[PDB]
Amino acid sequence: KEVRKVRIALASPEKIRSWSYGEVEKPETINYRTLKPERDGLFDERIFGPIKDYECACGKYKRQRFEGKVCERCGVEVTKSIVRRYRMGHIELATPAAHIWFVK
Amino acid sequence: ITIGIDDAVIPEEKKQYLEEADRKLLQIEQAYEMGFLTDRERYDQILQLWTETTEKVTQAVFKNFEENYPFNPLYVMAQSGARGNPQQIRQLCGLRGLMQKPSGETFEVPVRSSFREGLTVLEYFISSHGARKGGADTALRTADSGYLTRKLVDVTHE
Amino acid sequence: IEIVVRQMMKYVEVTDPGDSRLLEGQVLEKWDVEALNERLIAEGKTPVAWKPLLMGVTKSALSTKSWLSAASFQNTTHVLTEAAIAGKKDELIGLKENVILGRLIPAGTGSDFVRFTQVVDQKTLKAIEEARKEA
Amino acid sequence: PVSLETGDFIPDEHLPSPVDAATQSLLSEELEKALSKLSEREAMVLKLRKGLIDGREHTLEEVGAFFGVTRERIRQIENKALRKLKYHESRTRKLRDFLD
Amino acid sequence: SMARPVSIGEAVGIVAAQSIGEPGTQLTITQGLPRVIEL
Amino acid sequence: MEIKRFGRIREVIPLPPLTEIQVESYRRALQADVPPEKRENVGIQAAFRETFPIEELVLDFLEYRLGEPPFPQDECREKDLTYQAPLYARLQLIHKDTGLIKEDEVFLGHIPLMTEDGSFIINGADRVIVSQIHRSPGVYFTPDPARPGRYIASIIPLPKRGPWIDLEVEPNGVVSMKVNKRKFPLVLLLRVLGYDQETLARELGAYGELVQGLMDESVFAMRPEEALIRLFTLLRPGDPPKRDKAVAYVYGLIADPRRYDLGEAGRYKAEEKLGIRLSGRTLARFEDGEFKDEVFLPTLRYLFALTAGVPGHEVDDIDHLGNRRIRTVGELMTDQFRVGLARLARGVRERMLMGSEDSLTPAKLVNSRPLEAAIREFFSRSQLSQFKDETNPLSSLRHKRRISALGPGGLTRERAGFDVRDVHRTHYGRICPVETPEGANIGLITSLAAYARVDELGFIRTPYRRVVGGVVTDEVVYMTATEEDRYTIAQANTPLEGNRIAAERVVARRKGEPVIVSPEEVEFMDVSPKQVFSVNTNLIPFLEHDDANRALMGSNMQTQAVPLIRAQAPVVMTGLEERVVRDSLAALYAEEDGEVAKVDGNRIVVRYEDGRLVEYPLRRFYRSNQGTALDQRPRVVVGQRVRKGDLLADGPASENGFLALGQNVLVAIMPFDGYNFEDAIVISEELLKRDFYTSIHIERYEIEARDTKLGPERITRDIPHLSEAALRDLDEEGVVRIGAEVKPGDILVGRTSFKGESEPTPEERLLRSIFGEKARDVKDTSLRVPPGEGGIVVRTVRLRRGDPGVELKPGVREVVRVYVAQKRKLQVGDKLANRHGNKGVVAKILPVEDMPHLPDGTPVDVILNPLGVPSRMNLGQILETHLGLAGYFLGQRYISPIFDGAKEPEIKELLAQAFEVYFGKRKGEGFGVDKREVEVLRRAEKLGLVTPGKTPEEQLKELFLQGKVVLYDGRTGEPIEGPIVVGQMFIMKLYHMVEDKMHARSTGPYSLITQQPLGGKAQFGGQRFGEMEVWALEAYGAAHTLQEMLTLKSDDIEGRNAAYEAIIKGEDVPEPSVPESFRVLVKELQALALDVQTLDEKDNPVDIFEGLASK
Amino acid sequence: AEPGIDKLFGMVDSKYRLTVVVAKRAQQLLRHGFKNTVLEPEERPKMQTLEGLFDDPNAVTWAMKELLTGRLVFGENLVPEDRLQKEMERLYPV
Amino acid sequence: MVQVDGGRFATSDLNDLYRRLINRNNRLKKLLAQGAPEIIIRNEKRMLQEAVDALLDNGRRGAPVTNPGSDRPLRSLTDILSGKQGRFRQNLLGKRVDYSGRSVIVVGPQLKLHQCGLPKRMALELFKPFLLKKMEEKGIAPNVKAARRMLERQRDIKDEVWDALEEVIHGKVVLLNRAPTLHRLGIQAFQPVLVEGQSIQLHPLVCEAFNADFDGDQMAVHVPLSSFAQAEARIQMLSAHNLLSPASGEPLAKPSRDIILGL
DNA sequence: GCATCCGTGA
DNA sequence: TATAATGGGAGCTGTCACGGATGC
Ligand SMILES: [Mg+2]
Ligand SMILES: [Zn+2]
Repeated sequence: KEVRKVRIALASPEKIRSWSYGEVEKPETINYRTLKPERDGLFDERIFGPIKDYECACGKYKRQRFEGKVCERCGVEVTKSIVRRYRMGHIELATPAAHIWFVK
Repeated sequence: ITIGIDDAVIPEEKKQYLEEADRKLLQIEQAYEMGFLTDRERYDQILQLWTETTEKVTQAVFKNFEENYPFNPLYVMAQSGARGNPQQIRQLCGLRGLMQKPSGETFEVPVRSSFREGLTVLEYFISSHGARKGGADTALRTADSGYLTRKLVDVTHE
Repeated sequence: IEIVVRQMMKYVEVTDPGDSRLLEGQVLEKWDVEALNERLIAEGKTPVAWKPLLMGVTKSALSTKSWLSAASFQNTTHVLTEAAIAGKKDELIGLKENVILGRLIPAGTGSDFVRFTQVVDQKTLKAIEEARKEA
Repeated sequence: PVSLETGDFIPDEHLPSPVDAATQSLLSEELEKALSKLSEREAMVLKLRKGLIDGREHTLEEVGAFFGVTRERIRQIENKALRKLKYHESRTRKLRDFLD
Repeated sequence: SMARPVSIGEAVGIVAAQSIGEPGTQLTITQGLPRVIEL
Repeated sequence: MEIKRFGRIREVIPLPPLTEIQVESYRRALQADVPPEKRENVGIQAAFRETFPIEELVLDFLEYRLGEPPFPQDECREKDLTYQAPLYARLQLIHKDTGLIKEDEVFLGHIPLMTEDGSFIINGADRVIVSQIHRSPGVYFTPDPARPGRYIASIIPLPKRGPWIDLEVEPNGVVSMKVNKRKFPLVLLLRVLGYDQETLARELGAYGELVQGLMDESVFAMRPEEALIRLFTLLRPGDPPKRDKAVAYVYGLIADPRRYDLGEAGRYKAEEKLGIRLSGRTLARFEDGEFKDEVFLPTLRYLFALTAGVPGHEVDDIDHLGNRRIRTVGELMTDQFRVGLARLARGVRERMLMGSEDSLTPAKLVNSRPLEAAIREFFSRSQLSQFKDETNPLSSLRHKRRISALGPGGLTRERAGFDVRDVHRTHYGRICPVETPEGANIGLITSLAAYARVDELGFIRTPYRRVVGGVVTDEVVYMTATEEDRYTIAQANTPLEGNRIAAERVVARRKGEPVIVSPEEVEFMDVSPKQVFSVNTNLIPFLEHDDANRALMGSNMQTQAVPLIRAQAPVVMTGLEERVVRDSLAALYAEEDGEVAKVDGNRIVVRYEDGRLVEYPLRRFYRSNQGTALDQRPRVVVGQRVRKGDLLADGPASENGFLALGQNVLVAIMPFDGYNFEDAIVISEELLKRDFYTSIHIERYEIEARDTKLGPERITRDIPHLSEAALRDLDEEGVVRIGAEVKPGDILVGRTSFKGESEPTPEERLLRSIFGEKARDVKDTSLRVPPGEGGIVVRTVRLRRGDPGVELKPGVREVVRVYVAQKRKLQVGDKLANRHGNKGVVAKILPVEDMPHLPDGTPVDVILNPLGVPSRMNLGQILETHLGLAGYFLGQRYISPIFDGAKEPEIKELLAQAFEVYFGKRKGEGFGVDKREVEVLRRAEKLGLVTPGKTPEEQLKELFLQGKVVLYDGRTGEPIEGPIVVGQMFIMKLYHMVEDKMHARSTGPYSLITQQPLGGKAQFGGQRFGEMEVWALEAYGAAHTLQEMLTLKSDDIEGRNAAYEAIIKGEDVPEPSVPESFRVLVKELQALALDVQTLDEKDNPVDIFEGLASK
Repeated sequence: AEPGIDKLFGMVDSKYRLTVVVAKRAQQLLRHGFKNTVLEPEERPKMQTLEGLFDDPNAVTWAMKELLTGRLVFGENLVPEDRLQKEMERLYPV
Repeated sequence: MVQVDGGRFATSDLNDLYRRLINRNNRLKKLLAQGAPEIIIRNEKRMLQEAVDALLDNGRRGAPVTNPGSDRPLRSLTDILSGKQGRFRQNLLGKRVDYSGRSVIVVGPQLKLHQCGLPKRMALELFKPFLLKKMEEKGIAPNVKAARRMLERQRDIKDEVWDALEEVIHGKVVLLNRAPTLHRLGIQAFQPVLVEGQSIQLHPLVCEAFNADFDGDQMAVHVPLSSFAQAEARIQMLSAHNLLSPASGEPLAKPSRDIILGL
């Protein structure tokens, strides 16, 4: 299909969760030794996808013969790493917070 | 076609107009010292006098050029529209003219020198105010020009 | 200058709603209120009483129907919030929209008027003609 | 770490360049051109063995059981296929430039 | 530019905006550019 | 050759040291040569004295000291270190309860030392601290723009020295004071100071209606204590009004010398303006438990007096150079030092709490880190600390004399309107009206005048000769602008017989205003016209014949002059081209009298009168910041007797002690075949033949081999998959040999880096299987020559790990630098300019036979178009050309001072003397006048140039005196139809060259986030197609070109890949796809909790992420 | 200027339509390898090489000249797209 | 979070903002699970709101959150979207493009109005893929990879590739542009004429349109790829095809300076 | 009905 | 893991204009 109209609208919490591929529970980014992403972190591969194309974290499934398959060990789906520019995460707040755009 | 320093030709009329303006200036000062006219009116009369004087020496330059030296480089370039305008040529041959203070106020004394004769450090310093103000005006103008242009583009784009 | 000024006079303000859903003081495009008025007057309903409204180029550019253009101009936050609240759809009428989207602008060679033009040689044209004549 | 905004001068090493992608495409196409000079069977053996098909590299027992031959037979025809590939390569010198 | 009736599909608004804008840096007893923006 | 100087003006004083604004400032700041006990309280000393004692245990300051630099300047430049000295501070920790005293000298880190020429070396790079002009501290009174008959009193201290208090008279009648955006009745603050209604009534009562507005009963009813608490409640809402907190806050805000500092200059200005005396730099004091007033009452009195119209009270001009001062290197550095010291003091106070309260030493209590951090921050990341301009000696010399209104504690460019940018009447002799940048920075960035010098208070002073009676003394008085306005100052060119004024009427200045005055009325007189203009501006001969706007460009572009191998001083000088080479330390001179012992290319050895043998090393082919080669050549010979101050070696861009910014060429002013159309320039190939405008340029390349988790990076001669042809010029270690010629693509330094772990594609598996060759463990990272660059490698520097004297940054095993030099001939696209503001790129290089030539057979060099002259109104180049013709045939050069020049008649004389040599030679050689000369003379007399009836020689001389000659076209042989101005002009090759600026890209690196091409030549980036270019393509109506720009050529991944593949395959380019940056926009809008949906005509969602972002 | 650009501007009601026509025709010539051309061998645009005169590789020049000849028919809805593509592929294989 | 050339790490401010948010959130959840007093919980919640605000739009309310030891405000999402440097104006309404170049302009008098002098090397890089195709067509290279690896080194470049380049660019045009672009004639189409030297040669008559002179001005070259873009440039954007101002209708490219003087 | 701060833009 | 200790420190000033909401 060809793009015709472009719509913008408010996003419900349920919609935000619908976008999200997982929740980030930790402030950690990557490991200070291995340089690999921390689990439940901002760079976590379990959430936002694989760093390398069609290869999981631990490297159990390294090729395209597995696609859409989520490794049981590291928990990283095997697909094109381009998805790391795409897949959203989320953060569940203990208390609601007002969007400053609709306040100020 | 070339340009020598003699190619800027100071008219004989110049000195005459200058001396006339001098005696006129003296008359005005005399009229002021006897309390006939205020400082304002005196200043205005001096400015007007020097403006008309400037016009006269300009016309003198271009008439001398037209009649005596029709193929003169400055004259040719100005007439054909190749380069230059009457005021710049006037600055090259006749007087540089009146200059203004940073406040916009004009100095009572004009620059009697031309660029061919060369100026005096005081005259040069007096002109520098105007030059600087002009440069600043240009620089500050470009930005607003661009902003306006972009506003217009955005409103008219569809 | 008449083009720009034309874009300056683009908006009107409602003096009386009539039978419409519009409100007193509400500002909208002249085209829309004229279409609304001709739709109401053909329906046998009291038309909207409006007033010509002149606004400067900035406000007029920010007041456009396209939220992509308005957001790409200035006051991105304001524009985007009001648009998201309104659930606005950008129909990609103007140039800026299609530029941002990276599409072919609706002008020049991208104009629907000249866009669908076809070219064919007489040989192929005739061959195709004979092909369609045998069906 | 230091802030990126202090990032416009920093290249992207990850995504393949147009030149690289084009080179990989020409590589695949030239490889198919060279594999077309074999029989479909001995080409299929190499495609199954080196993982050009399905992505996995098959053992000699699997290709042999697939074609219905002995693993020695499949290894031998793999060898002769590779041999014809080497001869065709020595002749046409096509795949040398892709060796970097 | 062509001294003939304009071709359909010509982008008029941009040409207008540019036509007004380009001389702008030249605008100087005169009100000038601030007057232009004021208008 | 012979040097003939003109002008009648005798300057009684020489130009001051030009770098003194830097040198003396920093010297005064450090006081390194002053024994500690004898140090005045200023600069670093003032910082220590202001910070200490630290009260809380009591830590006090005794004295400091600066050690010797750990490394010499050259070695610092080499090793990327900073030229600096260790700073030690003797401190005694005193326990006031015990009486215990522990004294120790603590090491506070290093401070950058200034070099001899007034610059710095920071991390190996030469830098310059630009002086900053700002509003001088003090008390000012300015007209209130709202209420005409009312005024605003402003009390201004130094930057970051405390707030700006604003006294104003409100419409209700009460006097208001404004501090930190808060406004309160001044009466309260007056009551806090201990003032009573009686005292205010008697003091201010002279001015009738204001004092009643000052009267508030409720305030006078309460004692200063309750008024203090009240004021604290007004200033600090929500904070409990504890009395001690109120005292602390109010004292800290006003009376605290630590938190609040008026300038010493501010102190003086306040004392002078208000007519009072300050006990300190604070507006008030805390004495005997209470607050005592200093400033506020006199200022309030003055305000009321100015409002009332009491004579003797004036409003202040804030643009006046008496109200504006200069913060030099020493002051800025001292400020940052004071900040770091304050932070260190906070650390110390924090350390006096924790730990053992008994055993502590000054060493334990002091952490030097904040200080080091502050100073380093200043010299590294500050705006006023600028990368030094070394292009030519004059570049740096001018750079050091720069005055900026920008920087920290200064104007924003957008905060600056006409007023700040304007040339004030007080700029005379102080700030050059000519030389300022052309652009947005105009008027904000300026230059110090030649005779101008900054005083101790920070104000710029200019020299004036005392005139007593009608006699002009030789004594000079440097005056501030405020002091300058007091007298009547005659011009420098006023007629003089001996020391007496010879004119009945003289031209003078009263408060800057020009006036005609009698010799009895002359109090002072200008020293020289030179004082009006900066150094660069003073280098433009016939400056009075040039329009200011073009002279600006002349000045500015002299700075851009590239040092040439053959570089020579101008035939027409201003007389300043010697001294400039002296003050910029590039040129080498003899210390005392003596005989030269040795002369080499590397060094010069001199034996002085003392008998001591002094060896001077010469800097040879050293790369400056701009890449221009700085090199010294010996000007003397073995056994030559020299005196004190005599030239030994010539610096870069200098000829025999005179400044050489370019070459003297033979120029003809005339249009040539549209090749000089619009400022373009045509030059002779003869210039390239004799190596005129040829300059050496050095570029430095650098690479690092570090430690990786994938294994070490190695610098080696072993590079995978390379032939011997590629490795030819590399030595055993992998570094290119010295003397080799490198071109684009060549390897300067071989390097191998372990490949990132990756699974080889099935294609690679099959390929490897076919060729039977294992994939190497390492990849080729080798440093190569960037496109468009190259040359001969003149140097290599290698620093490893484990070798003595070197430690790199953590992780780095080794670092290699390669210095490559190139000899650049003049070529099409290079920029040339003269001193008068005539600039142009060379658009054509003709062979010698195509060049217009003199009848004797001498071809010209440069052909300039006359169309540049009239509109630009710079006539100085013309006169320079005429006198240059005279000087060409007379074999001599000239010195024409600024505004006292060689005038027309004298040039006519010299031109006649020249014509005798030019012609009489011919007539003696047995040659008569040419036919073409006859025709040209006919047309010339048609023009009215020569008087009809005279002999051909007389007419040719009449032409020659006009500076015009007969010129033959080299192509035709036929003469030009008229006489053309030809002569010697001084032209420079500017730093802007095509070799540097040419760039082209097909495809290359893309940005991380946006996936758009990079930018800059170094990164091999693409050209920016902006909003305006899009407007261009839109207005043209080209949709597909624009779409190509938006997609296929940028940021559309699939699109650009498919496009390149299609082009290399010969196929036409494919339909473009969605730009990646739009996807980035969508996702960045999602992070803002805004749902952005692309819809079709059916309003059904369209997925541009192709299912990858959806679960 | 392009040779006979004025007649070309005369052919169409809008210049952009001319652009579209030229571009599309050029794409036809490129895809079909110029063997679908309406030009006679002596009308073929020529290019000077070191060897000698060859065919002009530029398809746009060809398209403009072909347009000038008048042997090209342009307009809207002349023929369904797939039918045109397939018939041209039948007459001039790729 | 990416590793730069020197093995050092660089990261966006959004990461630090997110970390702030997560830390304050988790501390809030722990404070709630431990039943902290209402004061502490109030303060924590307020800090959480301050954090979310700082993330979405920084400096919008209260003091802008800065990284330690720096006065520079972190870059929030609002700061990324809006502004002159914002996503829209910087990366959307305009882009840096491929197949483009830049150099110093010089006046060719000899050029026809529709022509421009183009340096050899510049054109070799700009047309490079076409040149690879042509070189593969002729006997200069076995294939594209070989030709490109051949062009990589300058000393590996022979004289036939220049002729092939001449074959490549024949009939095609390029776009010259000078900043600032104040109207549609700030970009114009010219037939490239290969020249020795590093300078772009510009026809005199168009100088007035670009407001270009020879005092050291520079211009940018762009190469339209598709036959469509090339048609657009050759017809609509060609210099000789626009002789009149779209503004006043008067002649734009007309005799000036030297020309007027001579005539 | 009108003065009073703040917010966004080069 | 145990002497006792119980509201924080920088702001920082020579821009111009209209769109709000306040709110004098
Ligand atoms: Mg220019
Ligand atoms: Zn796994």
